[PDB]
Amino acid sequence: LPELREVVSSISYIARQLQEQEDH
Amino acid sequence: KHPEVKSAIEGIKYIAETMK
Amino acid sequence: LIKHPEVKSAIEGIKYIAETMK
Amino acid sequence: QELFNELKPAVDGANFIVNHMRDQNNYNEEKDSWNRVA
Amino acid sequence: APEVRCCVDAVNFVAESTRDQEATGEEV
Repeated sequence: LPELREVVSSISYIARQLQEQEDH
Repeated sequence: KHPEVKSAIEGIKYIAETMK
Repeated sequence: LIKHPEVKSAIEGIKYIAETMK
Repeated sequence: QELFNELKPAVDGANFIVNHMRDQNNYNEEKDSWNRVA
Repeated sequence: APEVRCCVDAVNFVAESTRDQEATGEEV
């Protein structure tokens, strides 16, 4: 299921970026 | 496996790449 | 998936994002 | 159910994103209220 | 289920909004 894995990776990256913005 | 679901997946990928 | 509260919260969340940006 | 266990980080991330958006919108709404008071 | 329909529509709407912002940003 490469599509779902890519979706999960994209969502995790988005959450990580927003958390970095929160700390900043 | 409809076209709309794949379009939504590509949209999520596009959002991620845009923020990249 | 239907019984899980987190999935429903996430769904309603995406709805909230879409409506707010509209 | 391996599928839901594998998708749980995605659900948690989506909920985190939603909470971030909601908090940002509430913050902006209070800023707008201060603008109207001014 | 209708859930699939509306969630997919919302995600697509977000994607097209991002695309429009990119095009507007490219014109600027």
